[PDB]
Amino acid sequence: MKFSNSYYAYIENQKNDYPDIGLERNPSEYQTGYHRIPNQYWASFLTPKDWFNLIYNNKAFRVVGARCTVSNMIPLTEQATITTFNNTIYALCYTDNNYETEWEEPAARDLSFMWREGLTNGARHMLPTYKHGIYRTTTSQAHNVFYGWDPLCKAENILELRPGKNAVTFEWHAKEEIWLNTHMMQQFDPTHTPGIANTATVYSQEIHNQTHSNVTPHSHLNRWISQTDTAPATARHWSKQAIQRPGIMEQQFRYPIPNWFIKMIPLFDSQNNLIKTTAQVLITMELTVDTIPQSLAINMPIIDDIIAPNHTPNSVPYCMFRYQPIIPINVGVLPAPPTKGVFIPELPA
Amino acid sequence: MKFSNSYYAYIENQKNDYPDIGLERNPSEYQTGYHRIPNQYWASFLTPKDWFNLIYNNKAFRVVGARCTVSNMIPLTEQATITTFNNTIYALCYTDNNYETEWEEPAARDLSFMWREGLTNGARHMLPTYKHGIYRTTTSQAHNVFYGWDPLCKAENILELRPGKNAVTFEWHAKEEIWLNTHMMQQFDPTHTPGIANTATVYSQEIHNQTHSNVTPHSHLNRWISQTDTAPATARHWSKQAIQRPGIMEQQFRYPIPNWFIKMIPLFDSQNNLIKTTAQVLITMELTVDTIPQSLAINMPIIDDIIAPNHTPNSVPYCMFRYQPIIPINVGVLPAPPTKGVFIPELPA
Amino acid sequence: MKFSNSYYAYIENQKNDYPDIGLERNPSEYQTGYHRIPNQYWASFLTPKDWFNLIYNNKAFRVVGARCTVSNMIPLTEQATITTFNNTIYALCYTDNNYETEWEEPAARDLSFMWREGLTNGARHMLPTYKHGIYRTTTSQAHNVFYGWDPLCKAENILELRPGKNAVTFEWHAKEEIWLNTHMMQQFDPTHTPGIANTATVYSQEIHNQTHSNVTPHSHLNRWISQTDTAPATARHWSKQAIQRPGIMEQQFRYPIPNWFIKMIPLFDSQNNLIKTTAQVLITMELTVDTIPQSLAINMPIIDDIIAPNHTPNSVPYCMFRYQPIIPINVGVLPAPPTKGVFIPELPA
Amino acid sequence: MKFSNSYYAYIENQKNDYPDIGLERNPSEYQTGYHRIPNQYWASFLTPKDWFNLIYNNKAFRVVGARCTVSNMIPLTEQATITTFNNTIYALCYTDNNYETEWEEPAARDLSFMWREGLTNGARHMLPTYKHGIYRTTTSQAHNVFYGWDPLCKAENILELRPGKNAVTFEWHAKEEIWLNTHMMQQFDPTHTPGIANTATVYSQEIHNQTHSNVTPHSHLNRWISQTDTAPATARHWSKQAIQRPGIMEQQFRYPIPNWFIKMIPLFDSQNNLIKTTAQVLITMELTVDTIPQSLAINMPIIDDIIAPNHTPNSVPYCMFRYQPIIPINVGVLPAPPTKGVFIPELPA
Repeated sequence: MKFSNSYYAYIENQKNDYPDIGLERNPSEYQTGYHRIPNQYWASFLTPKDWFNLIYNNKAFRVVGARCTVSNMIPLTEQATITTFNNTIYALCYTDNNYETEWEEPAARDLSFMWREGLTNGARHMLPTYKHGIYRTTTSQAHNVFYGWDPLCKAENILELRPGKNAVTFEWHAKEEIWLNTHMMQQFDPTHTPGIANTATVYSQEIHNQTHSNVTPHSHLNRWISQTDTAPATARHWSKQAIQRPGIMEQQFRYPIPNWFIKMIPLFDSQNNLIKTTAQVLITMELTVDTIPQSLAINMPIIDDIIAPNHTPNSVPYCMFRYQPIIPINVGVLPAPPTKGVFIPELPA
Repeated sequence: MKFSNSYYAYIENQKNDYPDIGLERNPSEYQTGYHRIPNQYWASFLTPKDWFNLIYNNKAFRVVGARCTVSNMIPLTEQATITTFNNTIYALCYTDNNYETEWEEPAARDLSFMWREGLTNGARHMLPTYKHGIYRTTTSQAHNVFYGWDPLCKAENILELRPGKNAVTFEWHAKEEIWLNTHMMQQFDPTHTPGIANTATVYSQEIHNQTHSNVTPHSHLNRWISQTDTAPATARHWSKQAIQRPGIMEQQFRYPIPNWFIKMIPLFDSQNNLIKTTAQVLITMELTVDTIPQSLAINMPIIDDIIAPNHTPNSVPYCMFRYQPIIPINVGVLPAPPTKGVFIPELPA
Repeated sequence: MKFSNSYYAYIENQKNDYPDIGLERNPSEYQTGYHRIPNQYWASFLTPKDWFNLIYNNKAFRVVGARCTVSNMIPLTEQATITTFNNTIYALCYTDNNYETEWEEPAARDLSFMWREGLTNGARHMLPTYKHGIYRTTTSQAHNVFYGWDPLCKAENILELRPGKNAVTFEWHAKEEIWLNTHMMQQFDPTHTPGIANTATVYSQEIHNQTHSNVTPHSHLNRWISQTDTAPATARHWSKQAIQRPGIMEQQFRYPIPNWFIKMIPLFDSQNNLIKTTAQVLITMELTVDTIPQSLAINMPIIDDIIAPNHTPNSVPYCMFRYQPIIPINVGVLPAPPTKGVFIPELPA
Repeated sequence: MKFSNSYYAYIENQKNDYPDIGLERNPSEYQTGYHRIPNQYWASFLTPKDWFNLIYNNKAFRVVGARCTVSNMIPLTEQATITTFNNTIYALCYTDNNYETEWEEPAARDLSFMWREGLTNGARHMLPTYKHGIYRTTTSQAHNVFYGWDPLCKAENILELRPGKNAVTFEWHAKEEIWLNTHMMQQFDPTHTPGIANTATVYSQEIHNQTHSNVTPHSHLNRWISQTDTAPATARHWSKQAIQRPGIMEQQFRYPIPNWFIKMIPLFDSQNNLIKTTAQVLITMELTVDTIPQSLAINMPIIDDIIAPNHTPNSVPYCMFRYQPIIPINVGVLPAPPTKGVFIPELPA
């Protein structure tokens, strides 16, 4: 099936604070001023009804592609009194298919779909900016200042978004078929069981929450650390939960969704000061997911606990994304990221 | 190549003891009365000569498909005096390709091929019945009583076996190529060896026994537990051998052989009592295995220790299935399930 | 791209010291007298400029095939006075595509490309001979003496190299696409990071050296030991670094480069003594590697630390092969074998 | 099926020591200097794996043809210091299809297939020479000196083998279909039984050994002695085991494999002394055997006791060739030569 969700966001022309000239830092970090379209987690693509349509009555699903269309550019200027006029300026759209930029920082209650007018809970929905860091290896003596990432170095690949009835599209296609079960629990072999020998036990990834889980996990490195790092057993990373529990191999994408960058063109005046030009944009996040319909030999539908909208007075409401918790299917790969699961029945001593 | 083995077994019409109405149990288990055709292990498909033909003079093999034909239905009634007459009744044949039913419990000396007349060691060869369990996740509050598995809910997929010259076929096709070596031992890299550095050592899965080993291992969950469960190090399942040693990844099937269910139609009298109708059936278990012939540069054939028929006076005879123990081939995946292996030469301190 | 390197080496007709007739040894080892063409590591195929052309300006590469042509056979006899005459004799060329022979022992500064005249640092470049070992499993009682490897048992597959303008070619083709990044470092997920939560850290395989690293790693067994061996936790192999850190799964070849065997025909006189016939051969090692060009959005090229030629007075010079150490790409598989890596920034407590 | 085995042997140019001029002997014997290719027994054609492939899973077999290709002639001269040069000389190859030469003397552990390099257990594999004997009948007064066998008398049928890339082929085709069972034991008629009347007993040729048994027995004369010789009962030959037990009539070949003769050309110097020229030759012994596959109605394969490799410390290893010892088939001819058999059950008084 295919999900499409539109909302309004704001972008600016913050200048690229090019790599620091001062004292050298091994992870040399700087602000690029480029806004990053949120395209990593499920909540960045799906409303709760989209998630329910995805999980309900389907036994497996796989992500086929993602797409974002930025359109209806309405530029705004403030005389620091808010003029809605600009014609010549444009936005810079760049897709990092080189995967040389840092992954998106986790969003804290993005919830851009409950407030689609551009004012999320009484605050302007300004897109998050990207802060780039330059990491050289420890042994090398290269100066990081020379290796600053800049899409203008690949300006032949930069698309521009003019104001008005114009649209710039970001596109991603899955180059691998990663089918995920919609059920959070599977059976063990009676001969190869963690419970009572020659008896049936079930492991279940508990209900948890999938709004902030990556649509493309791509956590391959975590599994590789335990395979390639020859540090002694007293090393710090061996006790880290990320290294210990990397995530299912058949669940991570080799070519995940890249970072999508958009930015108003920065302009400077005679006093070497950036003149600020904000713009409203209609962001249409679209996700394509292939599904296999579910045909279980039962009378009931598996509908409860899939979504749980939580709201308390004066607190920001939110709805959790969850999988089917009722019946285990013993074929397919568990979909949820590494989280504390349970065993049914509980293991003995 | 292709293996076919026929034998006679018996089935009944035990009623489906639908989910318990009484006190709720998280693994709500009940008897479905459905007989399960043994189709999981090697001994369910292969006689010792079939196993020897499979392993001898082949360097690799892969399971292509499995098939079971149930025919020559001879129904019997007992006046609790054994009438061999029934014409209208029929059997219910259902294949669980949804993989929502528990895996087959291990067979204790099934040995249905040494006694093919229907009387295994002076006991009627009645097929094993399936006891279904309903596992919901711990957190959910769903009542398991409503989620009882029943093929009559998918009665459009139920095939029927009439008595007489009739046949119902169960079919399974491998959707993945899982090639397994016929040799139980391989070499290490001299640069990446567990023994003496820059020296040759060999790991060998010992002779063991493969009669009860799954033809399609499908033990994927065991490897996933160590990748997704974020329980603390003191958790019970971390010390379980099943979790610690899951089995070779390249050895497990993603779409293994499903459970095949057959059942006489249950009938009830005025006193609400099941009237018992037993039937003899000719079961023809068939397995297709692709093989690559072996062309080693040696003078001897690797024939010993492949099968070891054990018989002691007054004890039930049995023959063990084993792989080629003589020469290691350093390419391909070891075939045997996780079992205590040896190193040649033994590792130093 | 495609790399070709020619050099001169020497081969002899050392007789096959067939399996020992004396006291039995479980790893029964003997000298076969067959010379083994060095074809396992990068330095066996690539000069430093070839390695730099491979790594520089490429973001990924995969090994497509390897080839060795042995030609210009000039046989020599010594009257133990060095006659360069022989016409009827020939060499025996055999490829072990059965993978039943031990892997090549690590070469100690092979460096056959700096001295291509046949005299490496004032020593004749005689090809290394193969010592074959017969490993049976511990439990079996088979005599290893009967299972000696000998290509004359497959003499229908032996190619012969006549002296003069003649050539015998060894060929290997990769049957799997194993793409490797040219960068030694990748980013972590902020949500699934070993460092500060919701913050960016990088794992980096340090610079190390890749001259002696396998062009086809094929270290699958090491990862399988932790999946199939059910020995108790106090077993010797559980603390071995090879078992603990097997290497990246997506990095090992299922069908690596086999051993290539060449040997002068052995001849014996009336006193049952081998008459020694040495021959000079022109060895042309050729490797085909597919590459994807690198198009990073940076101004600098990543050129330093890729190769570091080390020379000290009166010590044999050597050049190290290394990957790109400057910029991490978060897609693809790390290329280097298991070696002590670093984290940027360093992990906290 | 078809068996091919290659190995290296040595031949010389020993002069034909033409019939003795001295005192006359009725069996006038002399050395012809012609090397005889071993082509009479099973071990001259089959490795143990070839024998196992022949006997296992086959109920009958017949010898179709035999072939020997002598090639890769490398001549050697010793200055009684071992020169590998000769171009003009050649070998003389002659096939005795007249069957006028003595049959091959039994080989004492020929075992040329375990050591195929030309040095069998630290001794040069020189081919056995043929010593011809001239037998006239007792009554006749012909001088045997005039009837010396010499292929130069039929030099139009002599093939020559030049050194280098040249090959001379010996060929034999069976002109009769002699099918032999692979089972060493058969049933008797209850009406015509040596045991209890109207009861079942089995005669079994015991396991014994078939490495030195003729591939073509051709022992017709032994059976004819008891049919044509009218000597009195006190004659010496009536108590000989060869006459008493000739061998199965349906087992002997009327046109067996003839003697194959090869010889370096003899050359003489001014002092009437033979100048010795030894040559290495690649002997490729090939045997074609038709087989009928075995389809017994049993579960086990008949694999044990077929071959028994015997090795003791410091003693030359050897493997015995044997037939199927488990199940008697009551049709076909027993394959083994006359040897002490057993009866099951044992005969009463």
